[PDB]
Amino acid sequence: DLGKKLLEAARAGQDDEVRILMANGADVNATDASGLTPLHLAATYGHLEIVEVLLKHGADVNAIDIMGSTPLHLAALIGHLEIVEVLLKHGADVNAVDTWGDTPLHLAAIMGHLEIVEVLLKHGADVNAQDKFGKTAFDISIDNGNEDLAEILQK
Amino acid sequence: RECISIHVGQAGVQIGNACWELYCLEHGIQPDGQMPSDKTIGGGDDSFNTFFSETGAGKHVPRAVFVDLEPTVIDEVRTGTYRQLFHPEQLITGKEDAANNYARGHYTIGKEIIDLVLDRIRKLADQCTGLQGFLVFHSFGGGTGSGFTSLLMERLSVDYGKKSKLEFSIYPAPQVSTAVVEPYNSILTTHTTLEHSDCAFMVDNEAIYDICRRNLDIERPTYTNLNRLISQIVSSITASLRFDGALNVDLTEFQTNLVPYPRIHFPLATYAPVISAEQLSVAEITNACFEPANQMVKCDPRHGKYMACCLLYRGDVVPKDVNAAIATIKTKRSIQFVDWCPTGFKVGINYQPPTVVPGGDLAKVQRAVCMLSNTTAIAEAWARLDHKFDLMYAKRAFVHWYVGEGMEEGEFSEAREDMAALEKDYEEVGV
Amino acid sequence: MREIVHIQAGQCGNQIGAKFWEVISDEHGIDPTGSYHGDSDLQLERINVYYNVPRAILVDLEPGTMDSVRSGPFGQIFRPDNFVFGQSGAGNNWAKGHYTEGAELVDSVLDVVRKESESCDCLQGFQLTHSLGGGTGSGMGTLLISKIREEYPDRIMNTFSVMPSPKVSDTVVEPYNATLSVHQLVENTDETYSIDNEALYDICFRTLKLTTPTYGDLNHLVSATMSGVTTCLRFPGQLNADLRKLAVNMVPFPRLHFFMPGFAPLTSRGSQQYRALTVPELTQQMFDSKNMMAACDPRHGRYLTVAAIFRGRMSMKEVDEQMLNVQNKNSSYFVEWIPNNVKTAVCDIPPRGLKMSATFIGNSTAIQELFKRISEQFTAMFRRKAFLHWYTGEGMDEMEFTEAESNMNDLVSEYQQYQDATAD
Ligand SMILES: Nc1nc2c(ncn2[C@@H]2O[C@H](COP(=O)(O)OP(=O)(O)OP(=O)(O)O)[C@@H](O)[C@H]2O)c(=O)[nH]1
Ligand SMILES: Nc1nc2c(ncn2[C@@H]2O[C@H](COP(=O)(O)OP(=O)(O)OP(=O)(O)O)[C@@H](O)[C@H]2O)c(=O)[nH]1
Ligand SMILES: [Mg+2]
Ligand SMILES: [Mg+2]
Repeated sequence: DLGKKLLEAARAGQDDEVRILMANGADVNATDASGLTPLHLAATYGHLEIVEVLLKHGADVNAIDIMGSTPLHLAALIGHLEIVEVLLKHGADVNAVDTWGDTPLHLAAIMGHLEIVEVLLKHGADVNAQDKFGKTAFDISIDNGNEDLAEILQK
Repeated sequence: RECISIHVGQAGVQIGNACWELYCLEHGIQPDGQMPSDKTIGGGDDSFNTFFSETGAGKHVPRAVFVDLEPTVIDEVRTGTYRQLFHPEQLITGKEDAANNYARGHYTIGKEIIDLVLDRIRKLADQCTGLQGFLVFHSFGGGTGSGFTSLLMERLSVDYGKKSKLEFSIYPAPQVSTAVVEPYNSILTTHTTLEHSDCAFMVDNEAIYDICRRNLDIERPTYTNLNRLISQIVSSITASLRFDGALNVDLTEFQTNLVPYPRIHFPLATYAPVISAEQLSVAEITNACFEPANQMVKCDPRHGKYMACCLLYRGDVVPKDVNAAIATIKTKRSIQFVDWCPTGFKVGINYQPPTVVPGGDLAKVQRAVCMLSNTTAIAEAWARLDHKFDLMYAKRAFVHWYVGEGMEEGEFSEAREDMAALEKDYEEVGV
Repeated sequence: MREIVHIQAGQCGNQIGAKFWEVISDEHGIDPTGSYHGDSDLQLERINVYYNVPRAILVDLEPGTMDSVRSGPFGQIFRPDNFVFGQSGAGNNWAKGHYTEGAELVDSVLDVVRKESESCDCLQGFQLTHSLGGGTGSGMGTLLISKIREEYPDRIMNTFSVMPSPKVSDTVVEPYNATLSVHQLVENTDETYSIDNEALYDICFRTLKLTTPTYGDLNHLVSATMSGVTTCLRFPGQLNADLRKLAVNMVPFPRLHFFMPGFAPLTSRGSQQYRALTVPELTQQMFDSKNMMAACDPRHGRYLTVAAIFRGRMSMKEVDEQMLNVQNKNSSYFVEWIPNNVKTAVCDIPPRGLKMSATFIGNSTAIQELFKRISEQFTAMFRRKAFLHWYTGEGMDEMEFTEAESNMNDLVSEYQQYQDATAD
């Protein structure tokens, strides 16, 4: 199965092997047991070149897994600025909400990826979006006492 | 005839130091033990020989044992002004202290040194021909002062079943407190010592502190200051034993004169006058005995009943003036006795001028007095401790330290319940 | 209670450990050779507590650390036989330090430990400096703690544990490592000084006005803290003088043994601290969030217990007055059901560069703010299961993450419980 192989290659970062797999007709939008696409995996583990290739070959930029995680959610959480930008450029839903009610802005804020926060904001990130607990990104910056984040959340 | 002093923990040891220095000064005994006045035994039947034994070399040695689960404080004793006063076998130390934990002093650490201590006490008892009993000095709040003292008191009631045991207990105050759990230790030790002690003189550290600030003008009183004052009053109490008086001439007479009720064995001590180094009549000093500011324990005897009252004078004091002063007070203030007590005061006079330690904070005075009174008002002191105990115990705060050191959690409740009953005891008397 | 065995693990543990030894050596008049050139009896009175030569043990799976240590100013004073170094480096993997490479090197360390323990007249216990965000200091550190806890059950276990912040290290697995470590710390240590990198950065950036704080700037604060909190252990005194008396005074409930350290004044490196603080000022800094080495606000919780150490020439009378003042005027911030819960010590010997200073050791319920922060990040990461195969691939199970997460949430809840607790 070339789909499982593409999943492993996108996650491991074997750019060539990804190319070869896609050369034998590998399903770019294949899913694992939890609904993760090669794009989810490449975006999680910081594989920019692989992210770009996938997007240029019919990858759903707004594919969600079983937990409603989009690639943008994951890139924002792990803090891959390059990938966040590339994703947004290919039409990523900046205000996607996963199963926990979190948006990419929530996750970037929580992990203190300030540059990414700024990028998300400039692409129309909803500062008023609340998670399950009713907390927004600004609420997070206040409860955690993060003045740097609270500053950028109001620029 | 003979009395043996046992000093337990830092408080008991350092107060012991002050007491024995004072004793040597009162009896004309030099730091190396020589006494240019006494004759070799002899000559072993003098008054002061109740407290000092005699070497064939003329050396007068304190009938005392110093015990601490840590060497630092006692090491100062064997390396100080009076290093030659004690034989080194009288100074017993371990390595690890009780860490302000009753359970360590009584159970875990204390069991490893109790036999050595009892043995060193046996040697002293062996040098005695008519041992009356023991004077035990210790703190309430210390792990060793609480735990090991209660342990030793139990074992002493076993090995020396038929003899008196008196206490000088240091009651805790926040000004000099070094442990949060001091209320725990105080209640625990009061519980397990109660049936083993015949008479106990509590010294409230806050009372002594206040008297140093007010009457000695000391801004921040140190242990040395407190101990020299405490020493002066211990001296006033034990004087009748060291000088062959007519009142409280033996340890049994203390219980007889002060404790008509075994469980209620905590006389309040009041001392006057305390004067800084910068002359009061018999009437003036006698009146000061009924001023709560001069008490060694903070309480209000106006809100209580008397079971017994002893006045211990020393100095240029005429008996006729004493009785006159008493008749005044007995008919000027409001002194209330229980209906089952004589109501009359017991008077003892020691015609020597009070002694002070050279370089001390106390003025030499022509006459002084220590009143020992059994009043129900001292129950206030217990109430305060019990309040602090109850606040922490309700949350079981710091109880795990005791459980992890050979103590059952139930021993807390049992001890507190005994204290509750002791308060009830005082309540039934003062009504 | 005399000797303490010092252990420093990982990069952070070795940096703040080195700094600790530099600072207390200067305080005790010891030079990089080990010779005493001080001018006070008080300096050598309790020199046997930390010195034999530093009673220190130096550990890292990263061999290069060795060099950075001995290339330090006081790097020559350490016994060469107390260097236990691996050949790889865990690479921010708690499991590799805990189950894999660290488990392989741990016994070598224990041998050095035991060797130091044997020649101790009266061992107090142990003192570990480390970070919780990496693989060695966190993972292998907590292993050592369990191994020592089982070999020496009757000795005190003490740690200086530094908390990861995204403002210092942007490694996303640090909340994992910290949570897994705290799970071990809550169960295996008697007392833990929470040195928050979030707080150290905030203090350097916003108070000390450093635009770009380095590790040297953070460690300046850590060192001043460390000398402050060990003052009562290193100089003759009557309060919190040993590890056990401190713990007995500081820890009312066994799990609640994480301290929020603070001190004043907050100095910069090389700066000219002029016009020293008065006793009342030092006193009031106790409730100042800006002075806390843990990113928590004391005003947001209640103090269970506090230790206050004043250093320098000052009036014990005024210190007594100011400490009473700050307590009764802020009584609701001190838990009613622990009477007289603040203990104060005054040392005549002040730290270097300063004439007077105060150090505060707080057991405050507000420390939950720290754990709440880590947990939130841990939960953010753990729910998406990122990098989990790093840990399971070393032997761990996903259940250990769940158990650790759950336990830390329990700790937070317990702090909350006693914060709301009433004496009534
Ligand atoms: N009056 C007076 N009180 C003292 C003295 N030394 C200690 N204390 C008080 O005694 C209480 C308990 O302290 P310690 O007696 O030193 O404790 P310990 O008996 O040595 O027991 P551990 O040290 O816990 O093993 C504290 O509240 C002190 O205030 C002293 O020399 N004089
Ligand atoms: N305050 C402070 N924190 C440090 C310092 N050095 C490292 N850290 C922190 O420590 C955390 C992880 O680094 P270390 O614990 O030193 O890593 P390690 O223990 O050597 O483990 P490995 O890297 O896997 O070998 C990061 O969050 C850093 O911010 C330091 O010098 N000062
Ligand atoms: Mg002691
Ligand atoms: Mg390292």
